Amino acid sequence: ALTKAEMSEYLFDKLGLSKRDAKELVELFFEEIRRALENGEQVKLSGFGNFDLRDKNQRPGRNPKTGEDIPITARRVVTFRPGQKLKSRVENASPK
Amino acid sequence: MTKSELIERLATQQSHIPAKTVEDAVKEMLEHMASTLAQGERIEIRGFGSFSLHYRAPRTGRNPKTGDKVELEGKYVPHFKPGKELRDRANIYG
DNA sequence: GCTTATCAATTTGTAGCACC
DNA sequence: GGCCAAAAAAGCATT
DNA sequence: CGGTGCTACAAATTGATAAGCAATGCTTTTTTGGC
Repeated sequence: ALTKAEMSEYLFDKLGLSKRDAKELVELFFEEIRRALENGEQVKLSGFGNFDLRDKNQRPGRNPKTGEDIPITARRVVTFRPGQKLKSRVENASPK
Repeated sequence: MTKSELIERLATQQSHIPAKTVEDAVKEMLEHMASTLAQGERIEIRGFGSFSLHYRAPRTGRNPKTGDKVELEGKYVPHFKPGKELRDRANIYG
């Protein structure tokens, strides 16, 4: 699968950046996204998709093994809403 | 935070990395992730999350506006699973 | 209005990547 | 970087 | 540049609750390329 190392590599090849900068940039890219998210801000990346936050109340859950009923504590989750452009690019993709 | 705003912030922070460079880099990284999924391959960024594809069986769907039927071929749609670090930093509730 | 995703706890084989 | 008009993309309806 | 130990990650369990979506015209937002 695609990894930061592979992303760093493309930046190195395709854009002739130093391996140093191509490494920090990738890291910062994701870091900046986590940050905007931890501050409760939505992230909209045109051409790709949005990372939205949703607050989910507690609800019935359980232990799939034993079966012991357990509540799913309330929480705030990150969802990704792919855009149309991306969706189209991937509809006929064939899992490598 | 939009893509352009993301480029701004990254640029502002780094004072040793040229703003134009940051711009070309982000665009390229996003394009890299997109084509990666189009090629039917996964993206695994430890601590952030992973992108993969989910299959949707063919199905007789509907134009929600008219009610007219529409035959839908099977397909793949994007799917993101937040990584532990990201899950936690985002979840403000206890 | 119907389909798909979310999630609980635990195990078990895999692999991202920081750190040497 | 700012401003602008044009174009691309997303958002809305409902999705 | 390359080896590797730490551990997040994937998957698979059940079942109540939540989120997402087919088509598409119109509106809004973001990006684009020129100055």
